[PDB]
Amino acid sequence: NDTSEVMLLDTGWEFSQSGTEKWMPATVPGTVHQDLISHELLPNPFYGMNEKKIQWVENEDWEYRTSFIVSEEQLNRDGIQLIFEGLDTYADVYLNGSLLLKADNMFVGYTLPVKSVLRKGENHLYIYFHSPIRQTLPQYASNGFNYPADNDHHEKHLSVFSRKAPYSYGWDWGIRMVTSGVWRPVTLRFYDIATISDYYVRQLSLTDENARLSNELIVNQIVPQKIPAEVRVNVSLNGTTVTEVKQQVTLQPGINHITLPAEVTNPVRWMPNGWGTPTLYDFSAQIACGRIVAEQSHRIGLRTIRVVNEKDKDGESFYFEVNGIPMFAKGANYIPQDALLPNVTTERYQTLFRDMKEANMNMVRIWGGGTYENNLFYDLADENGILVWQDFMFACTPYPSDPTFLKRVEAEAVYNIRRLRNHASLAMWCGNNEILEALKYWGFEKKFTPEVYQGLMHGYDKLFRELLPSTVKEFDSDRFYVHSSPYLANWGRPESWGTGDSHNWGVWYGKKPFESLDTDLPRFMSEFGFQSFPEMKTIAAFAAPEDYQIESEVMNAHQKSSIGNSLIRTYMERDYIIPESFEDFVYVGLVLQGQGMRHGLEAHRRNRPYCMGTLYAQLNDSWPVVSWSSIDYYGNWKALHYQAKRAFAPVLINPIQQNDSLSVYLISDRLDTMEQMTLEMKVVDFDGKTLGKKIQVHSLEVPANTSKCVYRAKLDGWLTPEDCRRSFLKLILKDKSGHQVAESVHFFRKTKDLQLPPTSVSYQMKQTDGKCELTLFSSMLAKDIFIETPLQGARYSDNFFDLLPGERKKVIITSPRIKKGEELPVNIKHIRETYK
Ligand SMILES: OC[C@H]1CN[C@H](O)[C@@H](O)[C@@H]1O
Ligand SMILES: [Br-]
Ligand SMILES: [Br-]
Ligand SMILES: [Br-]
Ligand SMILES: [Br-]
Ligand SMILES: [Br-]
Ligand SMILES: [Br-]
Ligand SMILES: [Br-]
Ligand SMILES: [Cl-]
Ligand SMILES: [Cl-]
Ligand SMILES: [Cl-]
Repeated sequence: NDTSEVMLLDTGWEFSQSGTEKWMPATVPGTVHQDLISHELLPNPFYGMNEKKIQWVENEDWEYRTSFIVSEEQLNRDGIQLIFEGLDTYADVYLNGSLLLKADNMFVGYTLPVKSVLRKGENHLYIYFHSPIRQTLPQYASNGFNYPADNDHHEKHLSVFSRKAPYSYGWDWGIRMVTSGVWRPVTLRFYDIATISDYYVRQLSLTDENARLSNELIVNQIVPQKIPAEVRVNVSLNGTTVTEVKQQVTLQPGINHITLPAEVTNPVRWMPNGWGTPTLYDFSAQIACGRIVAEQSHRIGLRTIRVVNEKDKDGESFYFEVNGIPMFAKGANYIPQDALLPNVTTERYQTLFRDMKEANMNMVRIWGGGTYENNLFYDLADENGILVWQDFMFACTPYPSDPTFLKRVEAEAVYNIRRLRNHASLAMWCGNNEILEALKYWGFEKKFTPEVYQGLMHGYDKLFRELLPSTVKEFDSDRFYVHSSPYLANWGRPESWGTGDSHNWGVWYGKKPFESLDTDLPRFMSEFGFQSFPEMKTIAAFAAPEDYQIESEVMNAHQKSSIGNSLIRTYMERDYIIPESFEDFVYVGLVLQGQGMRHGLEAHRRNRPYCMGTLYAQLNDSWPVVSWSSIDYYGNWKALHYQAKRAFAPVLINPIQQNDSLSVYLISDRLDTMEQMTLEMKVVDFDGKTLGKKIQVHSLEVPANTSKCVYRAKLDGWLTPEDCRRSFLKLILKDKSGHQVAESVHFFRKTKDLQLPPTSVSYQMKQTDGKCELTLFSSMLAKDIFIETPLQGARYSDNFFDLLPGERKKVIITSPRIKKGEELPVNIKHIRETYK
């Protein structure tokens, strides 16, 4: 780094309910809710009916205080800067009798010059958080109408007035915890001469032969004199200098703009997950005043990302081109990982990225009702090769567009754009989630006067068609912006499906069968989804045995969608026998969500290039709840996660059966063509015996980045209705020499129509520290087996798979909490067991 010193204001904090004069220890970064919980002043907010029991917190004001020492020597540094990375939300900040700041935007980092107010010895920092509810009640009263924000779970929809995480007020998968606090870190920096307020590595061009960069620095000089300095940029890879440039300047008091070109010959490109290595250069800029007074570095990925959104014969395309190659996007919508943001640990972020990488994903949407994520989130996306689609934090309701609200939004857009624009992973900006769809199709025209509706339509344009796009054009001029997701397509209107991106909620809200995903195709799927109850160990975190019915108060409850638990039963009944026990119903509901959802994922990939991506709703959960998530709050992979992994495999054999006939497609996202390939298939009954003979299709090629049909056959004359109920299709793809590159299994009937034999999955266990190895055997098919353990967060090599007749299967379960001796409890479930 440089000669500055940083003091972390992360200890010795206390908090108070205002007007009580009672102080208790606090943890910062943190939240009022966690501080109370930690003194047993709230029940577990996630347990039972306890949501209503914690609401009172949002009606109180909350105070925070800390003290720190400053030395005579520190006070003699040229400048001293206090930085709040995050204040939630209406925060009056006092230091040593000075009001430093009236903060009003959760999404903004505040940098404050404090030398002239600090004192040798003890220094006293106090922060007063006004209730976001009481702060905005007068605002609402003056408004004359209630914004149609159905996700804001209160009679008055105050959320829209505050630049605060929309989901904190509730959501259709979320608990209401309208929290407050110092949500990101506080630092004091003691420094000489200047600081680097911004360092932007702007890529000018990239070819195989050369990368041209422009290093753009904003330097804030704090002393009264003009100061000769040399600006230096070092570009290194893996600890070795690649290129180095320097510039003489004389820094003036105040802001200085410094621009140094640099080039990297024969650059090593950053590639997305599945296409190579996510190579990151180290770019370091230093200010040297004959000592390095200031330094700032960024990890930089050298790549092009173009979003192609052009009129074509099919409507309007919507796809991503990476390093000149169209890349079919495979991923999911990401939501905040906790009701209480500072509770989400480094480990939890690293684990989530591991989950995305291991599921073969190359894209995550940071959906617009959460937060602009922390720097760590983006750093991990950079180093895992995952593209980031970044919504601005507007979701599902129109918002105000008065001048002072828009000045607030402008502050947050400039802050986060400059914060995020150096990440290799950042791929596009999206003005909002679902707001134009909402304005057009959600029945507002009957909920408000014409003049108010006109006001809302004009407000939409001010923010999402003017302010936000101009801010991106200014500060991130080479990145794509689109005003809303979905921008035109609506799920109820087939005429619009060829136009940009879709949120197909035909499945779920429109009750369409999963098979509808085969015919109802988008140019890009930015949302589609299906709910499930999480597994029992998670339920046991939030419900009691008495509450084990699909619509008791508690489940209902932990159901926040406008049609809920009943829909899960409705869909289940189409394809499965509904089990009589709750635990069995939970198991099949996981299998259900997995099988139906992967059917869509497959349909989207199969239909490339018409469709160029699929991002399911949703990756993750913020609390224990029944949701569209593929990984529950405790990090347990649902069926859907293993199925998404399978559906996103770089090479996939996709058998698709419709109108009593089978097609097999070979789908590849590899960058190289596969030549001289052999598809081989056979029908095997549930006892292990082959029906007929092996079918072989030789001489197959799988070109890079294509989906292609290689086999078709009518069922009639091949299999009888009886066989379709009592066998499966095994499929394998192999190269010239017989090496297997891909396999699949196909069933010819719905699971409820299968004549599944009673059967026992036996296993042998070899348990050590951290590790559990199981070998599973069944003489007969066991359908969609779930290997269930009580260890929260335990990870599995595979799970939610069919255990084929006779064919042994190795599964490894890992967890730091696995001890040698202490045999891991294991419960193996499968479909036939769920009914008599
Ligand atoms: O109700 C399910 C989803 C519909 N689309 C929204 O963007 C998302 O936040 C919702 O959870
Ligand atoms: Br200062
Ligand atoms: Br400053
Ligand atoms: Br200047
Ligand atoms: Br990829
Ligand atoms: Br952070
Ligand atoms: Br626009
Ligand atoms: Br069929
Ligand atoms: Cl960065
Ligand atoms: Cl009105
Ligand atoms: Cl099928």
